[PDB]
Amino acid sequence: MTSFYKITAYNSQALYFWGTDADVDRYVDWLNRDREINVYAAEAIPEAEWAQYEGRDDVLSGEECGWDDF
RNA sequence: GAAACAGGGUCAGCUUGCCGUAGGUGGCAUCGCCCUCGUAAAA
Repeated sequence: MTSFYKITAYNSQALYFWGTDADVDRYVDWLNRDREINVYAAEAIPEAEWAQYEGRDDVLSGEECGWDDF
């Protein structure tokens, strides 16, 4: 169920993420700690496209440390 | 080392007596005084 997750907000730097759906939801929450507006939203990247964002260093992973940023 | 948004908006509002009062008073001779004078003018 781990997926490459795109994180978007109106006119905001896209943030690509990899992990579980619960993972991405928690990362969305962390991005939305302060954003009363422009709340980052999670989007599931279609499977075929995954290899593309794969490699891109701008992705957080469902590894242990992918959650120490709090 | 081309193309590239800071953006799409968001009541400072809602409302609040400067008031209740508070002698300018009590009061204090304008005085005490002083010659319009001495004077020249019936052409």
